[PDB]
Amino acid sequence: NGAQGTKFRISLGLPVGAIMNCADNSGARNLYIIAVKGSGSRLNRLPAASLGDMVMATVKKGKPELRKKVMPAIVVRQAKSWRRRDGVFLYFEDNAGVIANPKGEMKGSAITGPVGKECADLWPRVASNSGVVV
Amino acid sequence: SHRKYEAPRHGHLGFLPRKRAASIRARVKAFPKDDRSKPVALTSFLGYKAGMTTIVRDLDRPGSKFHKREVVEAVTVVDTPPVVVVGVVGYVETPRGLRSLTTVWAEHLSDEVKRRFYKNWYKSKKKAFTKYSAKYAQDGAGIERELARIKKYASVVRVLVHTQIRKTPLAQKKAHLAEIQLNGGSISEKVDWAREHFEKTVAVDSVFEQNEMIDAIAVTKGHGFEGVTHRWGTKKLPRKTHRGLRKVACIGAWHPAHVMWSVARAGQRGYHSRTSINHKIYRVGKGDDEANGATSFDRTKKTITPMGGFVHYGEIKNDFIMVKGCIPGNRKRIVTLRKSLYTNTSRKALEEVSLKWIDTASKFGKGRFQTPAEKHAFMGTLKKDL
Amino acid sequence: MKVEIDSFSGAKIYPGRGTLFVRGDSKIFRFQNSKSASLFKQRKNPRRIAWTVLFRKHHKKGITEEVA
RNA sequence: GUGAACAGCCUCUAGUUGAUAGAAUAAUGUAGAUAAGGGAAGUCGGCAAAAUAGAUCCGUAACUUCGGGAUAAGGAUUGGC
RNA sequence: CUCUUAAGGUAGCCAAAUGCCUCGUCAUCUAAUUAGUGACGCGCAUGAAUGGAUUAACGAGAUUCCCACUGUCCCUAUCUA
RNA sequence: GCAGUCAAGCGUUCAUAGCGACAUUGCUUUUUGAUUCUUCGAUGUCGGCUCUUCCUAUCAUACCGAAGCAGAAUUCGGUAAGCGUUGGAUUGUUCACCCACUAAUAGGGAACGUGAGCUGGGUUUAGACCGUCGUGAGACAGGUUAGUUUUACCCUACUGAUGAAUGUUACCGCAAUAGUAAUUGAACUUAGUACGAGAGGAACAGUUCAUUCGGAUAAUUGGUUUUUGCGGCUGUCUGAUCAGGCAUUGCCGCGAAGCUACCAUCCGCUGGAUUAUGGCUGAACGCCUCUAAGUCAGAAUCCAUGCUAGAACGCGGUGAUUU
Repeated sequence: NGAQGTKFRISLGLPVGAIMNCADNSGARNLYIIAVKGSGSRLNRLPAASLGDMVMATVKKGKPELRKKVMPAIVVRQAKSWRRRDGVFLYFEDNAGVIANPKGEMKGSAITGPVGKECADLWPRVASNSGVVV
Repeated sequence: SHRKYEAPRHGHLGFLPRKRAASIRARVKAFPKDDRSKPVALTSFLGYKAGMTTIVRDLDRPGSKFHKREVVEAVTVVDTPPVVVVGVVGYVETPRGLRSLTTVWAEHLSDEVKRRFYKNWYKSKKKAFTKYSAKYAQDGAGIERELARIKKYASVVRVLVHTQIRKTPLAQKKAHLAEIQLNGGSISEKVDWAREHFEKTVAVDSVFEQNEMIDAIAVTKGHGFEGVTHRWGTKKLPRKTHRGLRKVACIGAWHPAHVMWSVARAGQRGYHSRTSINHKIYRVGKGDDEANGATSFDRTKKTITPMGGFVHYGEIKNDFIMVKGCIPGNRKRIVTLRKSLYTNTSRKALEEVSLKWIDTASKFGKGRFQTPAEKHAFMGTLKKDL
Repeated sequence: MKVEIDSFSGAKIYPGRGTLFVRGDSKIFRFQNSKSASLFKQRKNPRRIAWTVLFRKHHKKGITEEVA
């Protein structure tokens, strides 16, 4: 919650366990996924995130005050390709997320790299700091 | 004993038994509810799946992110040469059901349906309807007798029609016959209309139009005896298992001392009759038109036929419908196309589509071109040429 | 609708008939197919790929048009 | 012959071509493999599988019975003419 | 200080392959640990060739973690004999 | 363990919104016991995995009622088991505890379901170590490590596949009966509205999406590769050259077709009767009263519609019927 609107189905590439780059300045390198936010249930199925999803996560490399705790994060880049309604199949090179309080505001002040339109339209405060987009 | 972690049932039980269908031509188990205050028209149609392609069109869904924006949807094509009417059938109501009392035929039936009435046509004397065609040789006393019997009785009326399979590129010299319900006023008018249309043809242009939602009835692609895992979506057992992993581990409890009907076993996958609803029509096209594959924006003169033809079917030299989405059955299967049995107001049935472009590039590979002229222009001259 | 081009030959791309890639800065690359997309990953040079445009038009091949 | 080599792989000499066969190519299997994104979340538990793997140059810690640890780690090169 | 009996666990060591209460308590590793490691040790019931402590090196020994790796797994699919 | 009763008291007042002492009547048999009827010429004896079904004493979703219910959130209770009820760290664990997502992370059964379904970590053979005990052999629900998991071709059951006998053969149908599947949430807007002193803070309708489940499809994207299809590369053999063989498919890139994926796409209906409950008229009882007669509405429920099969001994319609 805290996002401006909806999202379309989008292909999953980042289960729990996966690890992606903190593409912001807040002071972390990694972002360790532990849980997707929406994520209804199914036996021995893993909550998989996607682009533009909010999650809960931790750090494994970063500032010492920044590690060993939980906090919400958001995905912005996904190497696992997906499709938009315009038929295009696309994909980034990497898995990249950033940090935010639940409401949709970044802890970092800025961003390092391209971002998906979905996360842009869906998270404005990110969308403000957002440099180039797609 | 209280399954340690609850999860839902694998598979759907209301689509049982998943056995092989009795015929390739699926039965229509229901027709639209009749409104006897309108003209007489068919409620359904017969076509042949040619294949699939991809469609661009602009969206008209306000509130959506992609309103007034293009999208890329896939479509199935059904080649539908004109269907010819050869009979009229009358059903009266009983406490045991609607029961067929009689069926009247036309005077001159073609050698395609006559082929259907035989299993060996090349050796046979073809004496099927001779003594019937001779009943016509008078004024049709008994013929009008039967038609009048139908008028008197016969709560409902179905028309026997068949296909012009010779126009499709299949090698199936023997046509598909079918009963189609009439949903129009005045059973009298129905049978007179039918008599007028005996030996005569009927085209989809009169029956269907843009943006109408239909149901599709076909025979699913067959896959023979298949295992439980892909037939039901069962979890694979681990690697460490003795005696197979593509299996169900617990087939049942001790008591009831039986295997239940509801457990997943192995068996037939595919070749079921299935009825799929709410496929929108996007184009009603005509083989007379060389520009079937054209569009208001795509003023390039092109038929729907791709470069190299539709794979495993051939070319389209007849009329056709490209209908949204995916339809049961593989190419060459007889499909029964029924108009929907209910009034849709979803705004998905209410969204008038205007096509923008049609992919007519080869499906027998990664086609990059839509026409050989484009191909010749882009590439230039080859080692062969003039 | 637009017909973009392969980022490794210059070959045309109608919608859906290709994959897209975004590199880690912003540089977009449209590929018509896994073929060109894989050649890209193999760090390859269309000016050596005998059959691409970027080869054929380095080598002045087939044009016969600029002097017409 | 290759190659460090009686390794593995191909061949000359000599000996064999014999181990019931035929048609199909469904499931389940035995043996074998490859698979996007993720990367041990599985599992008792990384069992199995993958990865690395030769030669040359470089550099090579702790601790040590001072002999080792050590191919440590860890980086770079290999063709043809 | 005493009885007790022959003397009363010294050096050393630990919830350790020995500890019941036991998921012992503190710290640390973790998002989270009945796991591990390090520390405490009135230790049911440690202990000095019934060998104690430690120990380079070696271990198809047992155990934890990490990097890489991967169809073990999310999530299954395709192929060959 | 679970449900009731009476009401002393709490509940600021107020027994009974919610609770409820002293006492008291019951249910269940998933705890543990008591017994020892069965089995010792043998029923494979922890737990996990997978899979189906069932129960309600309902965690959530639906419709409700009550509240010390302003709103919100919460609590109590009814119909209801239709649909759902997770992911991981430690432990063999069941259990227990934590982290986190969630509408919710309710509990139980079926030979303490499920070993010719798996595993074999644990217990529970033989080996070995410690502690304690015993003179000693040896012992110890005290610890620790290593330790072969067999057979189905039979019967039934189930799954799917044939098929005789009906005058023959062919074509079109009916539909008894059996089964049934749709689910849940979020965003916008309503609306910072109502409500409230403010604090904060709704709902209905409508729109857009999503989750779980299911059914098809393969245009596109991806995967798969004995197309052994093209190319390339190593060793070696054919004198060379071209062309090719062998390397249990020689290996590598591409690799279409085909198959396939929530790793892609498309699709998932509407009418009635009903429960609870609220009411109508209105008696009994000259009044009252939703009730007795009678009656309206009314749930994710039921039956239908639609959906799958088509009774192989259920049937109809129609063509043809041999020098």
